[PDB]
Amino acid sequence: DFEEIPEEYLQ
Amino acid sequence: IVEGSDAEIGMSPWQVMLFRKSPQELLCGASLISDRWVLTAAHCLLYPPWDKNFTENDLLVRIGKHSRTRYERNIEKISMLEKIYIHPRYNWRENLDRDIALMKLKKPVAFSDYIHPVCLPDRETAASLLQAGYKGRVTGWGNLKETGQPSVLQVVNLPIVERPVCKDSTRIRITDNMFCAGYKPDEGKRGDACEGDSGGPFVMKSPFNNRWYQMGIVSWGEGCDRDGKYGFYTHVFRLKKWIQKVIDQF
Amino acid sequence: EADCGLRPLFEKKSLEDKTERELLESYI
Ligand SMILES: *[C@@H]1O[C@H](CO)[C@@H](O)[C@H](O)[C@H]1NC(C)=O
Ligand code: NA
Ligand code: NA
Repeated sequence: DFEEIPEEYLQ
Repeated sequence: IVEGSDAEIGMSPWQVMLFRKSPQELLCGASLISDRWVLTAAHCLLYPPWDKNFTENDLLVRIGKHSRTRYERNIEKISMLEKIYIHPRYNWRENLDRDIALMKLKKPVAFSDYIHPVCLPDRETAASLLQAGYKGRVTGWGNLKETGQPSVLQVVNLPIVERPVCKDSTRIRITDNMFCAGYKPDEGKRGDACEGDSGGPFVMKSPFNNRWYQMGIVSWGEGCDRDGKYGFYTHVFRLKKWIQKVIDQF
Repeated sequence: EADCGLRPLFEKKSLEDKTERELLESYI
């Protein structure tokens, strides 16, 4: 149930 | 955390969430000890019995958080890991002896009202405060009961327990690198860490200098908040020479 | 860190949290 985090941190 | 309460804003500004990238989920607690170093339990990163062996690129750390699941825009900061260091004598085979690890961040985190490091104890603070009956504080986003999950960070204060009582509560071999905490059945009050709280801090506020020190790391237990059982914590001071060696060398 | 363990919203403002006194009372 986690809110998506900004994509910049997953790059 | 079982039988705890919601944390106040900024109450535990050294709290860190270890977060898996894919799938996106909470892995563990952790703590901030400087602008570039995070302390956690080794079993949060390496536990071969469960096929757990994370690499740096598998993980993120989220610092400054209060809400468990929300992305706390303008408050939390998310950091990538440069390197993991697991204690070389961490005993994952038997009893989680020396359950400690460090994570170096790729870039320093900016401190704020919500992000601030905890102190690590010196010998004298440890000797003075690690006494049966003295209470510390455990924080985490783990389960609210053994067998759900909290909206925000949870906090519980728990007393350190006499070593013979710790030993007599379990069949697992206890070592000097561990201490246990929790209320006894006859004390009435309750509380414990639980699954998901692993790696988070057990802190004490020194009455000498009014600073918070991390004395323990949530390590292991048998169930959560069971009568006659106690939570076990890595004895941070006993492993501090290794912490300092790592930070000094890397 | 020189400033470790002093929380911006508590110790740095001389504000106490709701349960820290429970810890102090245990340090006998
Ligand atoms: C954990 O994984 C690394 C590979 O990144 C490997 O070198 C190491 O031996 C593994 N440890 C164990 C105990 O399996
Ligand atoms: Na025993
Ligand atoms: Na118990």
